[PDB]
Amino acid sequence: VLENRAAQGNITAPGGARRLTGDQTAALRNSLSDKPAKNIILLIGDGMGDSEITAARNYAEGAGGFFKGIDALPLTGQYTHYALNKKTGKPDYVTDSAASATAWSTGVKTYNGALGVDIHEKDHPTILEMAKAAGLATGNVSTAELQHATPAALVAHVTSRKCYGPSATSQKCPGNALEKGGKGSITEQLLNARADVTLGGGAKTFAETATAGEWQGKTLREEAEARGYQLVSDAASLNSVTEANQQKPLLGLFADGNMPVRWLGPKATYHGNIDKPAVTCTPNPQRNDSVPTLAQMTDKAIELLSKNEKGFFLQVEGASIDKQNHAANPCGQIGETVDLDEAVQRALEFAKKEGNTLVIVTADHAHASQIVAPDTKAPGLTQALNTKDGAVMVMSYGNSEEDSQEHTGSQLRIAAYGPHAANVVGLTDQTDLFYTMKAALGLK
Amino acid sequence: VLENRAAQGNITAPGGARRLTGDQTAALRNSLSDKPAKNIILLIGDGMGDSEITAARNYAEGAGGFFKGIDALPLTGQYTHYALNKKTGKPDYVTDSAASATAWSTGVKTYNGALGVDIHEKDHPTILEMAKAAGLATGNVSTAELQHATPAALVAHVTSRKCYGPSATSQKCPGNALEKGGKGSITEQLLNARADVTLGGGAKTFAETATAGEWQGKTLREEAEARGYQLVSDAASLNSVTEANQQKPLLGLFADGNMPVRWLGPKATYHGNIDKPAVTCTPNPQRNDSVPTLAQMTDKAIELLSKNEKGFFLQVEGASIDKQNHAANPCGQIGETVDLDEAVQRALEFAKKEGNTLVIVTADHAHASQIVAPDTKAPGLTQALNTKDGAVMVMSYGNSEEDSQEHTGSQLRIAAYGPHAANVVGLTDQTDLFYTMKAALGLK
Ligand SMILES: [Mg+2]
Ligand SMILES: [Mg+2]
Ligand SMILES: [Zn+2]
Ligand SMILES: [Zn+2]
Ligand SMILES: [Zn+2]
Ligand SMILES: [Zn+2]
Repeated sequence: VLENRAAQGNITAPGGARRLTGDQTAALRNSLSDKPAKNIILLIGDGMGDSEITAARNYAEGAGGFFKGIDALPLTGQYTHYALNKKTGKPDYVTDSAASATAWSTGVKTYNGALGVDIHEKDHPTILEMAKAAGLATGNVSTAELQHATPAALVAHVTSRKCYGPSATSQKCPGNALEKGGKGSITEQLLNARADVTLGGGAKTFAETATAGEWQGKTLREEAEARGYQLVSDAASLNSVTEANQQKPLLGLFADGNMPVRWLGPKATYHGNIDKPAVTCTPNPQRNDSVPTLAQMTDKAIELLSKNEKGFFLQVEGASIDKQNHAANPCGQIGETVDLDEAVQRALEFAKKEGNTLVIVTADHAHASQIVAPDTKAPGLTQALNTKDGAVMVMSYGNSEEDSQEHTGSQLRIAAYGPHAANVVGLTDQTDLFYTMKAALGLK
Repeated sequence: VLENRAAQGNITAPGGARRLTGDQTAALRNSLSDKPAKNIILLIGDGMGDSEITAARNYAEGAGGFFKGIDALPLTGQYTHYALNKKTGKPDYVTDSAASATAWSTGVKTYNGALGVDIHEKDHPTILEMAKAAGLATGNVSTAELQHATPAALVAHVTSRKCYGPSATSQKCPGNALEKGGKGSITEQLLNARADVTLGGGAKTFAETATAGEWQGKTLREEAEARGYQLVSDAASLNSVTEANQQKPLLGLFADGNMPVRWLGPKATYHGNIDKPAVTCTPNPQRNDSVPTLAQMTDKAIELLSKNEKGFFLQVEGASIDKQNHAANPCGQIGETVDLDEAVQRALEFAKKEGNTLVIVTADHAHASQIVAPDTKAPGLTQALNTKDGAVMVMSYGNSEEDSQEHTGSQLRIAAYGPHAANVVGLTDQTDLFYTMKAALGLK
């Protein structure tokens, strides 16, 4: 159960590549606790399967290096995340972000595109909803529009993840449409859910006006304000916040859509590893210093949520690992994994210091990227990258002739730390995670 | 630390897809043992990453199913397997089978193509040579030619894995060539290594005559016999074997090249999932009933080997998983994964009965195959398959425009059962596995 998993020394020498310093048996036996967790932090790297973890490590930390956050969770396993076909109720082997997010927040499988509803379009409570109910503080942070599938699955029950605001819901989720007797669009259900801390992007959807109810006529922003929400739009005002609770819930909207990626790099191209020079990522100049980082949001949320006595449940999402994977952009993809590692370090530090916190880091599904030989002549999109090792690493995206590269169905890594972390070991299902959290918190 | 990891019931219903029937903490705590291992069984699925495991599971057992052998190992983790560039000594992110086999059997990283030698071309003792020196019984079984990288890494030290017999060694590994005063070709070093039980294919190379030494002019097959080896070439004679030890070593040559694949199916094609109908794998009609299956060989090996009082070390390899992945043949690949699972069940059944046996199942590196959506328009080779679920699963191979799909660098699953199994949890390196075994056996 070491906290240092980096190669021991000279990787070309006997035992120099080893990551293990001694015997884990005692150490591991000592990290196995079935006492209840008081808090739970679930970090989700969108689309971050093992391939994505390995490439970012190879790049940012080197083959023999290790993520001080992502790689430091002692209890590990692999979990399945297949979705269901709506008609047949038969497995659909490659899930989308909505059906998967619904799985751990609800504990029930569903079809691709569904948020908070099973294949019968029946609503099921999310873990955030049950937490809030038991008196725990709740947080939801992401680098994507808050209406996006991952953060949304915790506060909304909609038939199509496309129903962001009143106007998309009216036409695509008419039974959820507010003016039709429904609970409302994702943004509206988010505002109703009223989690203590909610941070991310997606401010543009808040400019839509409600079509029915009490705040009908007022934009969703005005409604948030009318309801007691503190609204912050940058790093400065975020840090300024001193409390967030059911009286003064916090709401951060740091971008119209998704928050900017941290690194810039060209898009992978056909024969790019052969015809184009190896690339070295650089910071993204479009991204402002006023826009908080995932670690910053994670840290602030923990500070505000840790004030609650029953405890808290927080979910953090490094959203754009997925987005840049779809875009066949290695740099944007690696930057987002590094960004997430930071958020995991913040969490682990709190967890270790507090001692009753279960921390879980995993991904909702696998994605396109593969690490291939430098000389690979692949049919898809490729790019050579200069790693920290001073060597070249080639990444391939070859599962779509369309612009967007697709998700994949491979089981992926799930790692945990803290009370009830043993339930993540071995083969499990994405729906088991729901039960693991529900029981760790004794949230029954 | 459970044995049944299949979905609980109706996967369309809340909790119906869970694989956990309770809480693992106590169960796992109980499976954590640092007592010495008396025996070790290392099963290797060549090129069997988590993606390969998921595809074969979805196909053979259904998405909510579980491999009774492969998925029944309680302790799990992910391990790295990058090779080294021979000139620079810097990491080569995608390893080949030779460099990877060498890492776990030797404890040192090396370049691609090297067997039993570091980047300096210096020999290092293998775990089989060390067990043999300690008085333990040694077994080496594989479905590939015995001169192949995986089984060979345990008994040969050659600068190029292409140095099979006398002739190839002369031109490619002249410094190993028997005439130039070298230890010999792979086949000759295997003969000299004298493990108690050696079973696989590769009889073709045994038809070569040594160029120098006591048996020069005599075929390698005759030499084996002159040295006291029991030669068996089919199931009947194999099963006939009563004992195998240092005075009566067992040598089984079941095929000229690789042993035949279990299932038949067509090769994936460009737009195969779209232009062609879903395929259903069938048993291989050319596979002679008299050729042993990996499990039968594993079973017989364990039986002969378990007669040694000091204990034994056995390595089993499901070699064609890799080959069929290279060949872009889903059916052959899945069949070879099902094949290996059967071998794992035999291993586990024994381990559970004996109680001082460490069983480990992993792969040497990742591979090409990806599970993609049914409607995917991939630039590579694809194919639709009818699964146990009666659902369609699409497999994609898009990392090579050559005739062979390539290995990939993603970290992959390693699972263990038995004393010292805890050393497999978390992030580790392929070289740690060497140390885990050496320590488990007290083979200092
Ligand atoms: Mg997302
Ligand atoms: Mg092999
Ligand atoms: Zn996703
Ligand atoms: Zn996606
Ligand atoms: Zn291999
Ligand atoms: Zn291969």
